[PDB]
Amino acid sequence: MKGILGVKVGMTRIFRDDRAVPVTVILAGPCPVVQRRTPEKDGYTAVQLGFLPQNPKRVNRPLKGHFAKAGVEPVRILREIRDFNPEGDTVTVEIFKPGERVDVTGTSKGRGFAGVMKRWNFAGGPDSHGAHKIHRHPGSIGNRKTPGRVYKGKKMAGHYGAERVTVMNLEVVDVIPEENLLLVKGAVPGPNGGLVIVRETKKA
Amino acid sequence: MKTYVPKQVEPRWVLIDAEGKTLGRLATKIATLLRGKHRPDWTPNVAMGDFVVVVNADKIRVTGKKLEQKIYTRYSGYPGGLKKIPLEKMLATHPERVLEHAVKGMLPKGPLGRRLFKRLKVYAGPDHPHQAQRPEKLEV
Amino acid sequence: SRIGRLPIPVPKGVSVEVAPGRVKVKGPKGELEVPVSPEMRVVVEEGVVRVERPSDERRHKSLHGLTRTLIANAVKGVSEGYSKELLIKGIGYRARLVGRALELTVGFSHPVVVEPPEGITFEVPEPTRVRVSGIDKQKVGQVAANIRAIRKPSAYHEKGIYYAGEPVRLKPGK
Amino acid sequence: WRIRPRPPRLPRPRPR
Amino acid sequence: MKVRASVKRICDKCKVIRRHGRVYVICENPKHKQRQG
RNA sequence: CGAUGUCGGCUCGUCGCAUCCUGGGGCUGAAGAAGGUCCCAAGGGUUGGGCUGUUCGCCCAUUAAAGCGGCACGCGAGCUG
RNA sequence: CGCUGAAAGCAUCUAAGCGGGAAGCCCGCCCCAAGAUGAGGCCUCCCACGGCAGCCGGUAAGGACCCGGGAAGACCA
Ligand SMILES: [Mg+2]
Ligand SMILES: [Mg+2]
Ligand SMILES: [Mg+2]
Ligand SMILES: [Mg+2]
Ligand SMILES: [Mg+2]
Ligand SMILES: [Mg+2]
Ligand SMILES: [Mg+2]
Ligand SMILES: [Mg+2]
Ligand SMILES: [Mg+2]
Ligand SMILES: [Mg+2]
Ligand SMILES: [Mg+2]
Ligand SMILES: [Mg+2]
Ligand SMILES: [Mg+2]
Ligand SMILES: [Mg+2]
Ligand SMILES: [Mg+2]
Ligand SMILES: [Mg+2]
Ligand SMILES: [Mg+2]
Ligand SMILES: [Mg+2]
Ligand SMILES: [Mg+2]
Ligand SMILES: [Mg+2]
Ligand SMILES: [Mg+2]
Ligand SMILES: [Mg+2]
Ligand SMILES: [Mg+2]
Ligand SMILES: [Mg+2]
Ligand SMILES: [Mg+2]
Ligand SMILES: [Mg+2]
Ligand SMILES: [Mg+2]
Ligand SMILES: [Mg+2]
Ligand SMILES: [Mg+2]
Ligand SMILES: [Mg+2]
Ligand SMILES: [Mg+2]
Ligand SMILES: [Mg+2]
Ligand SMILES: [Mg+2]
Ligand SMILES: [Mg+2]
Ligand SMILES: [Mg+2]
Ligand SMILES: [Mg+2]
Ligand SMILES: [Mg+2]
Ligand SMILES: [Mg+2]
Ligand SMILES: [Mg+2]
Ligand SMILES: [Mg+2]
Ligand SMILES: [Mg+2]
Ligand SMILES: [Mg+2]
Ligand SMILES: [Mg+2]
Ligand SMILES: [Mg+2]
Ligand SMILES: [Mg+2]
Ligand SMILES: [Mg+2]
Ligand SMILES: [Mg+2]
Ligand SMILES: [Mg+2]
Ligand SMILES: [Mg+2]
Ligand SMILES: [Mg+2]
Ligand SMILES: [Mg+2]
Ligand SMILES: [Mg+2]
Ligand SMILES: [Mg+2]
Ligand SMILES: [Mg+2]
Ligand SMILES: [Mg+2]
Ligand SMILES: [Mg+2]
Ligand SMILES: [Mg+2]
Ligand SMILES: [Mg+2]
Ligand SMILES: [Mg+2]
Ligand SMILES: [Mg+2]
Ligand SMILES: [Mg+2]
Ligand SMILES: [Mg+2]
Ligand SMILES: [Mg+2]
Ligand SMILES: [Mg+2]
Ligand SMILES: [Mg+2]
Ligand SMILES: [Mg+2]
Ligand SMILES: [Mg+2]
Ligand SMILES: [Mg+2]
Ligand SMILES: [Mg+2]
Ligand SMILES: [Mg+2]
Ligand SMILES: [Mg+2]
Ligand SMILES: [Mg+2]
Ligand SMILES: [Mg+2]
Ligand SMILES: [Mg+2]
Ligand SMILES: [Mg+2]
Ligand SMILES: [Mg+2]
Ligand SMILES: [Mg+2]
Ligand SMILES: [Mg+2]
Ligand SMILES: [Mg+2]
Ligand SMILES: [Zn+2]
Repeated sequence: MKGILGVKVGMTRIFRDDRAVPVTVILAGPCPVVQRRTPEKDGYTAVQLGFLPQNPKRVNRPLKGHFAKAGVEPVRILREIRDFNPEGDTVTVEIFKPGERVDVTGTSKGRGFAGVMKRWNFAGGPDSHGAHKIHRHPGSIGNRKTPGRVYKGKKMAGHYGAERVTVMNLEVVDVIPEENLLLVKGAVPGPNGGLVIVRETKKA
Repeated sequence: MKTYVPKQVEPRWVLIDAEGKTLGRLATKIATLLRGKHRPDWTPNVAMGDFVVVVNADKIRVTGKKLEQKIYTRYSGYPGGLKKIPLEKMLATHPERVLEHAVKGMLPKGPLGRRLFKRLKVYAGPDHPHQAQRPEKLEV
Repeated sequence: SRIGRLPIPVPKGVSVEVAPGRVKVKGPKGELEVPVSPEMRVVVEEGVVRVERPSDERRHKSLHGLTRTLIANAVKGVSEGYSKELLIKGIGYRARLVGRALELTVGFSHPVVVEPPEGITFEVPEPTRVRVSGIDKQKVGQVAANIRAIRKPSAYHEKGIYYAGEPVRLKPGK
Repeated sequence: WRIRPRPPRLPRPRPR
Repeated sequence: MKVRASVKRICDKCKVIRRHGRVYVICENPKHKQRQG
């Protein structure tokens, strides 16, 4: 179960066998192994990774001493891939090759305080026939005296997006090792320049 | 004269090998021990009892077909969040909770009550980490 | 009119030593073990093994014949063995042996391969007679039921996999 | 479903 | 299988048994097969 | 009765199962296909129209199916009227 | 629906035991989560500061205020 840290860069389409395949491009590589989680000391099995070189100025003291014990220069992000122990001490895009199949995890685009129609695909009220100031309003939220209360988890308006989202079974279309590029046919969570994670798929 | 109430006493650590004992009958004596009613100077409003260390709570035993028919339950607060898991499945995954749940419902409700629950330390398996207090082993 | 008392003929050389709740039975064709109720008593006589019951209430009466016929079948297993035959009926139907496995061609679209567990060994004389052999009576009896189940004897035609000596009862069709 | 139609117990509220 | 609160023997080959705490009527004639409920 | 706003619709659902469909079964006057009927099962699904305020009902065209009920005949400090 | 099997010399899926068997239950998938007060774990950083399990200060590593902002956002974060 292999993973890699990366940044979403932007979408395009290419042509493969006279078919148009819309891809998103992810600057994945390279990710230096900064720490290894072993059952003896930690309990599970995982690898702490690193992304984006950082100003050794910007990196504070306790962080600095951490990076150093591993031999890594300061890097902007630490994230762990679970159940992963690569042979080397640095991960590149070349742990995927075209035809594979990935799960991609990012932070979705935040829609802030979203209405009930945007957030929950509700249908609001009529826009004529006497409908009165309720065109985007949810409707009834409960019953009457029995139960006399509102179900926990009731779909109401509130913040939507800027949450973790994982998309599954995405075809690895091509890998550009030199420029550390990973191609993936489909839609990846989040904005361009957003941090993402690319693991091997859970599906089969 | 007024009834004697005691100054804060040093509590006693106590060990039980819960193996092969009946669930509710051991559960009832662990409650008495936690409440410290075995003590001549019992005072109702303070934790004065014992610390009860238990091992092999997984090897507890129970009569009837209760293994397949004793159903513990949890309510999440959400629609449909009543979950029902029988005894055997509990022992398979979280066996200390069986005896733990039993002692609990035989303890009082209120502050002191659930503070007495904290003075119980149930362990599955043959061993316990509490060698430091050196708990006196009781055959109950 | 009672089986718990009828003593168990033990041929030579069968080794029927006794343990608390176990009765080990080593024979010429292998060994088996018998879980015996701890309330019953197994006894070893000269070439005979006998079982006594501790009381005459229902459960001790029920356990009795059982923990006899159980120890019985284990003596007849390790010595002369247990078999069970399966006849196959149906025009296209046939079964063959692929090394130590059994491949049935019983009119599906695939063919079905059965894997004989530890103890069971398959054997196919004709292309329409399968034989299950093993020292365990219950285990032989499972495998045979297992295999037969794949294509149970139909109702309307003489098609399916049949138990040895299975009555061929059918029902009219039109 | 109540087969026999049920008459209102209250008037439609009017200003008093 | 017929399910009913009146399990009865139907023919002379019908047999009444109790398996898994329930009354049955097994028989070679498959119609005669019964359970109580 | 010093007020517990009352049909139907919209919206949001949630539960029961005496199950419409989907799943698993026994019996069949079950050849196959397809039905009948009883048992298990509430996980999910259960369309769009014409008429009438209508719930209901008929009808059109589909459907895997076009389930029945509880929630103050759920839901007027949410809307309609 | 069975295997083996007595009570009950036969039979019996069961009384001892072992199978097979649902979109259903438990895992498994995605998401939240140690306020899980039972408050967990690991990696790294500071470290014995001055005075009459407490107080008063100056500091350490750090943090915060303030500012430029941001597919983050009502304010807060
Ligand atoms: Mg763009
Ligand atoms: Mg190409
Ligand atoms: Mg992320
Ligand atoms: Mg965002
Ligand atoms: Mg926004
Ligand atoms: Mg949106
Ligand atoms: Mg939406
Ligand atoms: Mg929409
Ligand atoms: Mg709408
Ligand atoms: Mg609209
Ligand atoms: Mg609409
Ligand atoms: Mg108006
Ligand atoms: Mg308006
Ligand atoms: Mg309004
Ligand atoms: Mg509303
Ligand atoms: Mg209430
Ligand atoms: Mg937010
Ligand atoms: Mg999501
Ligand atoms: Mg695909
Ligand atoms: Mg006390
Ligand atoms: Mg006490
Ligand atoms: Mg009370
Ligand atoms: Mg007024
Ligand atoms: Mg039936
Ligand atoms: Mg009748
Ligand atoms: Mg019979
Ligand atoms: Mg009134
Ligand atoms: Mg009033
Ligand atoms: Mg009033
Ligand atoms: Mg009022
Ligand atoms: Mg009405
Ligand atoms: Mg039912
Ligand atoms: Mg079906
Ligand atoms: Mg059905
Ligand atoms: Mg016909
Ligand atoms: Mg048919
Ligand atoms: Mg049927
Ligand atoms: Mg359902
Ligand atoms: Mg319609
Ligand atoms: Mg018209
Ligand atoms: Mg209409
Ligand atoms: Mg109408
Ligand atoms: Mg009508
Ligand atoms: Mg159909
Ligand atoms: Mg139809
Ligand atoms: Mg209803
Ligand atoms: Mg409803
Ligand atoms: Mg009512
Ligand atoms: Mg009402
Ligand atoms: Mg109403
Ligand atoms: Mg309301
Ligand atoms: Mg209303
Ligand atoms: Mg109103
Ligand atoms: Mg209304
Ligand atoms: Mg109201
Ligand atoms: Mg009101
Ligand atoms: Mg009007
Ligand atoms: Mg008007
Ligand atoms: Mg039979
Ligand atoms: Mg027999
Ligand atoms: Mg039999
Ligand atoms: Mg049994
Ligand atoms: Mg089983
Ligand atoms: Mg079988
Ligand atoms: Mg199974
Ligand atoms: Mg499926
Ligand atoms: Mg998380
Ligand atoms: Mg914490
Ligand atoms: Mg946490
Ligand atoms: Mg708690
Ligand atoms: Mg506390
Ligand atoms: Mg604590
Ligand atoms: Mg602690
Ligand atoms: Mg912590
Ligand atoms: Mg831990
Ligand atoms: Mg802000
Ligand atoms: Mg701002
Ligand atoms: Mg402000
Ligand atoms: Mg501020
Ligand atoms: Zn009959």
